[PDB]
Amino acid sequence: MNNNMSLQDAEWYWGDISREEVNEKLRDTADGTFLVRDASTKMHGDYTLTLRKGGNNKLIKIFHRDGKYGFSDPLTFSSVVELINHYRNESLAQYNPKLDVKLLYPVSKYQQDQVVKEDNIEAVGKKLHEYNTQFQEKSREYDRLYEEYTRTSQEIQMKRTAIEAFNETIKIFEEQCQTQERYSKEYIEKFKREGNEKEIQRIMHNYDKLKSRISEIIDSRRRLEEDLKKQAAEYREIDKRMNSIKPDLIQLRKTRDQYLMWLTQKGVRQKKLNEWL
Amino acid sequence: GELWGIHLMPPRILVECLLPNGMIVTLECLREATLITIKHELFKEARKYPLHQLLQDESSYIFVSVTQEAEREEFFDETRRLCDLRLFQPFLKVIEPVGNREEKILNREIGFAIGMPVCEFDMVKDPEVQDFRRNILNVCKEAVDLRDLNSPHSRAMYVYPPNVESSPELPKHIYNKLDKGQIIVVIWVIVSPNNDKQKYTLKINHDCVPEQVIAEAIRKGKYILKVCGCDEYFLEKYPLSQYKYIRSCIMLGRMPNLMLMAKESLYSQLPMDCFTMPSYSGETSTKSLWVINSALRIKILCATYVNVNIRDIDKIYVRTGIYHGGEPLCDNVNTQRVPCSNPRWNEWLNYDIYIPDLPRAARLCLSICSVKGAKEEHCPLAWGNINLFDYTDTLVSGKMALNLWPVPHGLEDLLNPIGVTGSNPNKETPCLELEFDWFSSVVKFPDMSVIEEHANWSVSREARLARDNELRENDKEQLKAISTRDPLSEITEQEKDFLWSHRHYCVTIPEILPKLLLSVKWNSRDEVAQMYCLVKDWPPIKPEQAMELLDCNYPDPMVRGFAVRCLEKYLTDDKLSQYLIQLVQVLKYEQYLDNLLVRFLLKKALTNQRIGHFFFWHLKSEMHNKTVSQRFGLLLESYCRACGMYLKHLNRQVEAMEKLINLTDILKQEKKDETQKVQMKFLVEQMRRPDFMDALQGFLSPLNPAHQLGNLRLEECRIMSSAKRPLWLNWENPDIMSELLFQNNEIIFKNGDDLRQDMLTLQIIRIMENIWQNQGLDLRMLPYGCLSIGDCVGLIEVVRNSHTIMQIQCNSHTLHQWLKDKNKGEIYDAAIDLFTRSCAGYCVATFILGIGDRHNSNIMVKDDGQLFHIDFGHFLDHKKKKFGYKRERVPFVLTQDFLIVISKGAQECTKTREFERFQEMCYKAYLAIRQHANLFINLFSMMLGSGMPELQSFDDIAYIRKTLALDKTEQEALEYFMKQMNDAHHGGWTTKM
Ligand SMILES: Oc1cc(NCc2ccc(F)cc2)cc(-c2nc(N3CCOCC3)c3sccc3n2)c1
Repeated sequence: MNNNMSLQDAEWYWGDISREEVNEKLRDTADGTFLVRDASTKMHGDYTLTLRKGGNNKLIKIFHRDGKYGFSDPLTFSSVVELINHYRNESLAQYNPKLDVKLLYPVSKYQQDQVVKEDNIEAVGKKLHEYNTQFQEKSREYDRLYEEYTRTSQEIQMKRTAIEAFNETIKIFEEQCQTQERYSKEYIEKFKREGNEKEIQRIMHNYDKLKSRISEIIDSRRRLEEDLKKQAAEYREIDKRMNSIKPDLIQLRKTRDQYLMWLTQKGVRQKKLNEWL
Repeated sequence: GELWGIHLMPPRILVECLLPNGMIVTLECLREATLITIKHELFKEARKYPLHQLLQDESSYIFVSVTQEAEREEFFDETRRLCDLRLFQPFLKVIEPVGNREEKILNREIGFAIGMPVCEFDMVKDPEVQDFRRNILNVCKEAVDLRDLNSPHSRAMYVYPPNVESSPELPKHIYNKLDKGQIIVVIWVIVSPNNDKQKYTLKINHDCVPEQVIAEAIRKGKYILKVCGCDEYFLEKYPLSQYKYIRSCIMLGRMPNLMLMAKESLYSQLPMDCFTMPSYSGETSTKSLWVINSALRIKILCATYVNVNIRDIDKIYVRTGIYHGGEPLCDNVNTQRVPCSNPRWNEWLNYDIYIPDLPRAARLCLSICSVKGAKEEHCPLAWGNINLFDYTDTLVSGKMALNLWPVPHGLEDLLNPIGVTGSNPNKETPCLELEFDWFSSVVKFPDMSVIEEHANWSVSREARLARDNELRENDKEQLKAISTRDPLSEITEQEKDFLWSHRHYCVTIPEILPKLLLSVKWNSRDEVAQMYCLVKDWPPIKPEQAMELLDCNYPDPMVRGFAVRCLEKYLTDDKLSQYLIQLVQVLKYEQYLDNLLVRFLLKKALTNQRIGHFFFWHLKSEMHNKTVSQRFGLLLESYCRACGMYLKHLNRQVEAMEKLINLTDILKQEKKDETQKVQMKFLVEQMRRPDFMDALQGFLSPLNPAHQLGNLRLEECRIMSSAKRPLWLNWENPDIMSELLFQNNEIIFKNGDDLRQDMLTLQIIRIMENIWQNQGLDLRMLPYGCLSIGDCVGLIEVVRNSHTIMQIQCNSHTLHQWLKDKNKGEIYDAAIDLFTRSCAGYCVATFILGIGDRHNSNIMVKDDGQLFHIDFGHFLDHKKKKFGYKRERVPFVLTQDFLIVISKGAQECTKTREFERFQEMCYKAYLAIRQHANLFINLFSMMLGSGMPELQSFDDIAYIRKTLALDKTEQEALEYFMKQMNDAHHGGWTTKM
């Protein structure tokens, strides 16, 4: 029943898919997660067993010679199904002590068949068009939020420097008050005597004009801090909106990929796929 | 803008002048006025206000104010007008100057070049940054002593280096264009102040030395040959054909025009620059790493906040992992799942790895991830990476806070191990608190002598071993078969065990090193210690192969150190300039600021001004990016301090681009609803002004520093049709022999769009061309100049006499009719030959790279017949997503319009001799790039950390593997290529039948 099953009908056999297509399916998957594909037509060997171990993909070539399969000479297995199902029930420590792990979780080519239960091709072809439009809607929605996210991040950084630029200006304008307060005390005290109030009238007018400008510059820096808190809240708000769309973008992509993967089977014509997409 | 909130202040404005007596004098200014003009008007009016007697004369004081970047800049250069000061607000404080005046002017000029103040580096606490600044000056002084050794010839070699090819040998088809191996060359000589020109036509061998060319010219020590048009000299004693100008003239079929000029005249013109060293130039218990008998464990304390909507997200958690480059050294460990309201954990995460088995380049990669019939989507919120060992080989210990970065656009991976290490400088940011173990005060990684000691001990327990057993023929063939695999073709576990088993025999085939390194258990000090010894005395390999070992999958210091020493020995300044884009981006993968690669690049940048020019601009373009601002800024500070007189030339370029940024910002923001005509009036009015005329005239082109940009042809300058407002600019060539090469230099400035993708695509096209010319195929590509200089800011070279397809068409035969008129006479055959050869290279090049779909506006044709492409907006089929195709599309589909031109007006254009001859050129060209597939994969792998959406992961680079068909046989790859052209052409592309 198990070992008498054909290699085509086996769930873990994927045929002539690329190593990239294997990397996609085994990305962020548990240990012992595996599948089988055809070997590279450049290289020796018939099939390639890719399995997870320590968060890494482990490529193991399955060779053939005179009705027997295996990883190295001597080739002891009757078929590839016998080789896999053996290491589904037993560790690969037998072959190599390095990778002590079993073939626990087969990545099925009937995985999409579980999700897309609808049999008809035209019905599934219509849902692909619907799922793709929902995906493209949220994709354009995400791009518009990211355009704001960058523009907001830039303007915050422009403001953040301008706050420090205001503070240096205020230090210089307060140093100017120290420059006045230092050299004015000696000259005003010499001129408070001798009855020359005309001198103090001009100096104290100039001192008030300096303090008037300090009040305005401190107000401008105070007003900028409100725009910073306002625009920083927008950055946080936009980042919340994007992080809500992020998981929807993954699921809408992954679901649509499975609907596309289902129509890759049963030889659906490329012309029909592009019209739906 | 030149003032905060504004762009330019219209002349009539008030400025608050702050005097040292205490007074605050308001003053009416103009926008044009200089400092000594304003200081005359200030101290004129100063006598009215009180406390005048204690004020000194104007000459003793100097103006001071706050700049746009919050720096207290002192304006020593008083000729600088008010709008060029870059003030924050209109105020000016006068004081008596102090300190080293020569240092303060240099520091502001370096600060203007970098795009941030030098004082910001002084306020950095991190000792790695201050050690870099001090220690990198060793390279700077070593660089200037190299170029001042054989003075003043070596002085001239720095400023005007010989722009030459790598190999002096010509290809056969290049040599056959010459008359019996001789080129006809003209040497011009200026007569006098009267400015009349007289030519001396020569006929000499292609392999002559510039000295021998001067010896022949005197018939028709003292003199040197300059290229007419450019500021490019043939100083070094290379063969004449080896220079790029002369090599181009042979292919183009033009007369090479040289200028006889005195060696004493150029040597006197050189600066004789200076390099001043700047002003910044209980006992610990040290335990060894391999003594610690403990597994690695890291406590995640808490995360301060994260921008999550409590309603939409189910849970959040902290994903972590120990990584050696891209490869995880052990299983990735997660924290417990907690609510979004209170991010707090406090748990020791146990990693299955022994602390001694941690390799030297081991890194803690981590992120905060959100979670959403028992199904759930995981998404990264923020990410951050920490080097487990610091720059002084010390293991991290105790508490530390890591401010996490925003996730890049398109990255769906939970961790980002490819990205930069270190905390985010922005602290208003998600901050993950974590705690490492504390065993002693300092835990060090062992020395090389200790590693050799363990390496000999390791192999002793395993069962002179290189020559003990004999290497069989079956094994010797397998080592060659494994080396032929491309970088991303993953080696199998049988091959890993085989490569390691025969690690001592692998030295005989030294190009297998990257395969051998992937076979090493990097989570095992036994195997790493043994590899370290092999790497130490490994045979050196060709530079193009060594560039593989500088990507993100080879983070080990010894492996990288080997790779850099291969470049020091065998990388020519031609090929360094060729691959400079990728080598600069590789610095992002480096763990530490100080490394062997940055010292190599900085030395070559300071001993070659052509390399130093682009080295500055490739770094300066990414200074906005806070992931690399500090690294690239510190590196630019090293260059700008030591590059000498070229800093003054770079500031004129930097100031020119910033003014072009200011105007285009106004057009995009303020003049958004105005018509293009009214915008042109505004543009011309602002460009007419004297501050713009001084800045945008008399400076070197950033696309090529040999090109001098003279006066603006301001009437012929235009704004382009795009929404981003590109400027079609036009400069005079101020060189005295301009008409022989080119009179006007046209550059398209651009502020809205990203040109890194076109810059890369055009670099690859240049390399693709260079492979074909060396191999024998004369396929003339046109990799026009394109340089990115900022955040979506770049320049594009204008090709003269170039027209789009839609211009010629607006009937299938119209394109062939136009080309026949422009090349009427007996030169028709050369035009069709050039068109057909150009079509072939671009048909193959676009298919491999997978550029955006070619329409009639994207395709362009020249008068001579050379077809070429423009606007490589995206590549590697980046729009495979946003859609669901696994198919490899054909961008440049040759329609009836193009096939008629190849076939020379035949009805059955697809069934002629010319089309079959055209087909064979594409096949030879396709297989030529397939044989050099490693080079391109390596070049793309070095760009993964750049930040381009098109190159984020190895999944994106794998498109060129599918189009080149590297997993398949050479013959299967050719049959694949034939089928892809057939599907796109709907049967028109004839099968091998
Ligand atoms: O490397 C590139 C990228 C992009 N894309 C951006 C763009 C989009 C719309 C637009 F109108 C102008 C530029 C455009 C060009 C590009 N180059 C041009 N060239 C002029 C001839 O010499 C080569 C460069 C022209 S002539 C009319 C348009 C145009 N666009 C080159």
